Parts: sequence; C-alpha cells; structure tokens
Amino acid sequence: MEGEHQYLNLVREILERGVKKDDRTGTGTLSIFGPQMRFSLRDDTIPVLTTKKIFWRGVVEELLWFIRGNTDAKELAKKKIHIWNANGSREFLDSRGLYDRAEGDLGPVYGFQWRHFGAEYDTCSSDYTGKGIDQLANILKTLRENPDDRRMIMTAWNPMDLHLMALPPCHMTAQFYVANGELSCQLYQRSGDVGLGVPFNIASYSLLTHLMASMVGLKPGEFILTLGDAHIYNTHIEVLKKQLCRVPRPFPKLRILMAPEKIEDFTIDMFYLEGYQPHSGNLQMKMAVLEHHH
Amino acid sequence: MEGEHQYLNLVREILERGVKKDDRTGTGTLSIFGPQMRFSLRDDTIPVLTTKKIFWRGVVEELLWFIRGNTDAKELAKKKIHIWNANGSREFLDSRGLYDRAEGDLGPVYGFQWRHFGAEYDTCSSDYTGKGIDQLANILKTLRENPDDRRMIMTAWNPMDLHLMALPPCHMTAQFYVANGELSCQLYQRSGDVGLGVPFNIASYSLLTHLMASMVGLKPGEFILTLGDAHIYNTHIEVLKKQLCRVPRPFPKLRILMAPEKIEDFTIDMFYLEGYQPHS
Repeated sequence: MEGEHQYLNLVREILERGVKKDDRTGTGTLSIFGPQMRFSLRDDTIPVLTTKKIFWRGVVEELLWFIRGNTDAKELAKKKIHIWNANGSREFLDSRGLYDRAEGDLGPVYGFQWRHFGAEYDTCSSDYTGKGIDQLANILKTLRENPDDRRMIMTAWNPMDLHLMALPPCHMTAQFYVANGELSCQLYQRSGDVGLGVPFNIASYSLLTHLMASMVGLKPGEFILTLGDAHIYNTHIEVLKKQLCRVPRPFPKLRILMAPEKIEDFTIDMFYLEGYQPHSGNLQMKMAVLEHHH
Repeated sequence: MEGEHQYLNLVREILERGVKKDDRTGTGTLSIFGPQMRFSLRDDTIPVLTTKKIFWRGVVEELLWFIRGNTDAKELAKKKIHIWNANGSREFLDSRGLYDRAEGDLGPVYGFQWRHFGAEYDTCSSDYTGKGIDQLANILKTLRENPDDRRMIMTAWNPMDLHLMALPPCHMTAQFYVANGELSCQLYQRSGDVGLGVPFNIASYSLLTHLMASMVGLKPGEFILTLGDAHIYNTHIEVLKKQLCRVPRPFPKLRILMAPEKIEDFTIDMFYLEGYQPHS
C-alpha cells in the first residue's frame, strides 16, 4: 500500500514478527533486518507523517546544517533545535574518549562527510573551504551533465573517522538515480529507531531530494529507505499501537519559491509545507474514555 | 516468494516496466531503482540459480581471492578464472589514467578494502600484513563477542581510492546481523547487471555468509540483496525470456567439511555443493 501505509506496515511487522534483542545499553527492542519503504515525491508530495506530528522546522534546520557541512550542535541550539545537544554534551564526548573536544563539537559527522569527505578534522569552527571530497557538489554536477551515471553515491561511512565522531553515522549512504526527468534517492540506514528517528529520516531525505531536483532542472521521483537493523524500543510499543489505529490523511506538498545557485545557501524561507494536517490524537483519546465505560 | 522465484520476478519486472536508459559506453539497458530480494540460508541451503548453470568455481575462487585481500587478476587467470582479465588489461588500465600500473594489477579493489581499508596501495604483490583496517576480521570478532552490534559494516566504497581502482566497486557495502543464533547479511549493490553479475553476487555473498557462520559458531540465516540501478542489457533480453520459461528446482545445499582457523585459509576443497541440478 502506498505512502504512509509503508511506514505503518513496517511498524506492524516489527511488533508482530520482530525478535527480542538489546541495544548498546541493554534496553529492550523488537528487531527485524533488511525491510524497505518506498515513497512517491510526485505532484509535489513530501512524506511527512500525518499519523503523528513531525517537528518540520527541526527536519529543515538539521538538513540545511548537514548541507552546509557544519558539525557544531551549538549552531542548531541557537535556532532552538536541541536534537543534537545530548551527543555534543561534555559527558557524551568524554564517554567516547573525546576529552579534547569543546562542548557541541560533534566531530566529522554527516555534514562534514557530505562536503569534506577524507579531510582532516580540526574543530567544528575551522574553515574547510576546498578541503576533502565534496560528494554533494560532485553529484549535483553529474546530475546536470550525465544523469544516467550509476556512481552517484554519497557516504558518511568513513572507517578512518568513526572514532572522531560523537556517534557513528546511521543514515550512512545514499544513491541517486534519474529516469524520465525524475530524480530518485535510496538511503541505506544501518540502524533505525522506527518509533522516533525513522519518520524524521523519511522527511529529511525526501526534502533533500526535492531540493536537489531544484538545483538541477529535474522533477522529484521516489525516495527509498532501506534499513539494516530496524527496531522499536519496548517503551514505545503502546504509543505505536495507538498510532496504527489512526487513518492517514493525504501527505502535505512542498512548495519551493526559489533555488539558489549553491545548495548550501538554501534557507528555510525559500520553501514551506502546504496542507500539513497531522493527527493530534484527541478523537481517539475521547473514544478510549467512552469505550472503557462499556 | 521462494528464493529463485524472487530473481525471476525481478527479471520480469525490469522487462515489463523498466526504463530505457544507457550505460557508460551508450549501450542500451532496461532499468529500475531500489528492488530487493531475500534468500533463506536455513537447512544448509545456498541460492545458486537452477534456471541456468552458475560458474560455481568462479564464484568460490573470486570470493576466496577477495577474502585473502588480493587484487592481482593474474592469480585468478592462473586458476583459469578469467572474469577479471579484461579490467586488468593494458588497454582498460590506460583508459582509466593508470598508465604506470602493471597488467592485471587492479589496484585497491574489493578484497584490499575488506582486509586493508585505508592502507596505502603500492602494487598487487606488496605485503599488506597488519596494514589498514581489517574490516572482515573486526566483524568476525564482533560476531563472537557482541553479536547484537549494529555497526557490523564492511565497505569497499572508499572515495579516496576510487581513482586508483580498475572499476569503482558495485557490490559496495555489506551489513551483518544476528538473531536467534543465525547470521544474516545484507548487500547494497549500486549497479546490478541482472542477467550476469547478480546471480553471481547472490551465490558469492551467500557463500560468504555460510563461511563466516562457520568461523564464529552461528547458523546461516538470510542473505538480502538490495539493488540501486538494477538493469538488464538489451543483448541479454532474448536469453532471459527463455530462462523465465524454466521451472526452478530446489536450491543445492552447501556442505562444509572443515573451517580453518583463519577465514583467508579456506580453499575450494573444504566445501562443495550437494544436489546442484541446473537446467542446461
């Protein structure tokens, strides 16, 4: 089934057939390996879940921060995006043997790889202009000049750099593909928290694909998310069973007002979501209170 | 579906709905993006296609060569495995700007990345003992010690070294996973020649999974092949439509007579296929 049903069906598969495993800290999960979801980006569609409210402004500011090749959690915190703060904290960096790292300095995580792959990392505020392999720039050019290319790979998976990172990347490799004037993206995510990180990854990479299509005169096509270890934390099970009861509404549309000459110069003002109408869950809570009584 | 039916269905889908694209040279393909297939390795099964005869000996000798970390096409050619000879030729190396490279020296392709990731490449005959990141050794150790780990990644996609390679890798990244004492492997293949390379990759990474399970006291679980650009060349179409008319037979079983102490010391004599019955 299409659209949001690909996500809900994944949740159900893990609840019903997942294996009882443990993570790094010994907290309980249900787990399967290798599932895939596919989302249309046609007719301006952007797969932002309707069965719960996604933090859209967080999706955008994180993605633009990636695109700039930035790695300072403090720059997101200034925009009131706090999702990277815990990974940049003194305690977290210390637990990874990053004793000489300033608070907020995540190291060469996603963005740095996207724009500066193979460069030597100094701090999150050093000037990395023309350093390393600009994977994202290379793909944009290839999309303009030779869109049939089968090597349009962007990876954050550098085994030399993993020990310098707050955490090893999980949305780790993407491939782009063009057919009939349409740009598709597949993401390989080795580890996906299906209750929390995965809905965010779907919105984030779908947005990246709409933005990249802008840059290169193509239309958006599909976003494919392929997972390694797809898991649900035991603490989320009950909330996710209630989410599965909620009928999806149509996905919102992304409206782009302009595209700048360089993709790192996108600002949040240049595009918006039209028709985003997520569940609040109030009607379901009312029916639970009413049904209990009978 | 069952294993081989997933391969035949993928072929049907590309012939039926694929897009008319071109490759590097401008030679025609039909193409889709993002298909997946899944093969059970339970009960000793190994997905070697029955609807045509796979070059099993070529599968094994190429895989062992990868596992040793070797990159000399001439070592394969000595065992009458010639699948790498064209990419190691004077003409092909020159077309890549590798004018200083001895014939058959492919550079730091697949196996060098598996066993020596990040080491400086000299020639295919240099001694790379204890050089670079031994990704494969790290995973086998993680499998014994911490089989729930979610970072059991092996990659050949090293952007720094792509220009040194006869070809950029297409079977580029694998992940390993364990549940219930079973070892599963997912391969990311960015570019699959569905008519020729893909049946090979399925046999190769399925064999790798059986062998790795051997080394670490686990049973084989599944192999998942995830494609990027999955394509059929125009010249393979007639032969593939005839292959689709053949009813699959049950997959062979892999028998392992022994596992050596180190995975790079496996030889073809240490395992075989039992009950392989392909169509002629």
